[PDB]
Amino acid sequence: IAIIAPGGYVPDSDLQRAIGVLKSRGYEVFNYVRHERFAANDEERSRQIMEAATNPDVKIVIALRGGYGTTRLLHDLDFAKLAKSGKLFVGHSDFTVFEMALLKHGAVSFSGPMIQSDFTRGDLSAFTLNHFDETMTSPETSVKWVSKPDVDVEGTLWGGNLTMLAHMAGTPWMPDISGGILFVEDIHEHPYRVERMLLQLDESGILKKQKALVLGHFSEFKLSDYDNGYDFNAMLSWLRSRLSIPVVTGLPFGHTKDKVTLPVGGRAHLMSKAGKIQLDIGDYP
Amino acid sequence: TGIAIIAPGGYVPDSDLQRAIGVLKSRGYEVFNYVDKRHERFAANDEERSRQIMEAATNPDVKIVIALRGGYTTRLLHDLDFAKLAKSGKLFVGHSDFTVFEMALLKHGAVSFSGPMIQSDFTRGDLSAFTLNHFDETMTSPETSVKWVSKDNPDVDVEGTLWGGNLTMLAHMAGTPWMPDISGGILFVEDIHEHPYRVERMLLQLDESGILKKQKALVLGHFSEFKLSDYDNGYDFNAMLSWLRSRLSIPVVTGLPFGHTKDKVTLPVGGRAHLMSKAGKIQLDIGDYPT
Repeated sequence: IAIIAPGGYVPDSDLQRAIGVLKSRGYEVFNYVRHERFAANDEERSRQIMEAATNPDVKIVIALRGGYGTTRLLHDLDFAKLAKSGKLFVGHSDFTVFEMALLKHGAVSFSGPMIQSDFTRGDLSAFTLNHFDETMTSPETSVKWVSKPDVDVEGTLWGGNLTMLAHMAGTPWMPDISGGILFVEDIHEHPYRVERMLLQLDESGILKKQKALVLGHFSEFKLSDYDNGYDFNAMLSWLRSRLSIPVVTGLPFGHTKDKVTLPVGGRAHLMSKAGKIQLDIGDYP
Repeated sequence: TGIAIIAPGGYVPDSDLQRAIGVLKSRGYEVFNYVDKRHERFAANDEERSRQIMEAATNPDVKIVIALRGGYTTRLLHDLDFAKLAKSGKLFVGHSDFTVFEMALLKHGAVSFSGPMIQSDFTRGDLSAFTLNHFDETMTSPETSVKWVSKDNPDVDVEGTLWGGNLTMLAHMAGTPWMPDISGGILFVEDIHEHPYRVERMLLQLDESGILKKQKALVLGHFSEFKLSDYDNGYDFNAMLSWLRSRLSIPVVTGLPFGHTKDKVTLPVGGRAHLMSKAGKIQLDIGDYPT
């Protein structure tokens, strides 16, 4: 387990506290962790990820914080060597951009937890931590939840933070996934800002090529009387009419306490029967 | 001349609109109010808002078309006929979310104007003479020159097609067929409620997509109402601007008096701009746009 910092300033004592959480659950910890909001400069934050991908005693590379700064670390990095590194990169939020360029180079990543929140907090979630070690040590996963259409598609699983996905639009770092399953999560946004970013990927022609769209934990909004009925249900009804692909909700992944580790790059199996959803992902390192 | 009021995004209370029409009357213009139907957050449904744009562009007594609000246009890009709008000969003005409408017009070869709207430029009681006089001048004069004072800017002397608008709406256009393919132009951006890291992020999308590499110069408008903290550790607009100029290959010029501010200028999107910076003294002449 390697703890790199793509671009996040974290309190000094909380990281040392999260180290004990990693060691008390059986994991060899190797930390590679300042400049303004970032844990280092662009070249140093680029080098720490490169050196972490070369240490033989390293299997899992977990990001430190997912604020902003990983897009700066795209040209100074060699994602071709990162694909051959055989490492297990996990993370979310800003770190989603790094996992797209990996999938752009045919490398499977994991969209799961990070050290900033899922390991430094005193309100540890057994759901999040157990699903993490399960995805790391099991050849298959199964994501079942309770949902409030009939789908049964199979394709390449990919996705991540919605703001980062809208940020990847038009850039060479966006994976050209043909007929896959796309999941999205975000926080502190608005249903109209969520609909706006989803229309960017639809106008760009990405949503038309996919075979299913999954909605994750879109957390913590703020509505007013000016909305006049516009909410998450108003968008979802309008989005299911605009999009030609099915839209399934209830994915337990986002900026929440409870989250699952989603392999970005594996072969998924989305199923909607009668309110019981099930997502089986296979073939991932 | 004649003007038409359209609501491409949100709605405005009827009390404020009637006061805004009186201002356009006092300044000597014939108002044609197409705003009525009201649908949730928007002033009308997507099909009704689309029909109101096609109808105002066909009225022979209308010459200028102004947008009501700019708080979310994208929902009806396919309902509109921008080939019909480019031939309509109307002078569309607006900003904020209306930048989406102006990029598709420029994609078809139509010159629009990034300027004021009914929202907070004609409904406010603290009316701005700078905004209203610059707006009336661009509509009635073939040339507009903008001069401002901004320090630490490079000495440039470029000339190209002026285009751009809201930074969030432009980064939203990345990857979409509605993004204009301006080669060697002068791009300007502005935004509000955005931390400088959100500004650098959307600017990186325009750089990674290859848009900034083709332009001749990048002009920064007003980026107001920030919220920095101690966790920035010295990060602000200056630290972002210095990192942007080190990353970008084109010169970045700041100080453009345009944005969601009381005082703003009317910038003809699609015109022929002449950018000149003389170590603090910056001048922007604009031409080749319909009057």
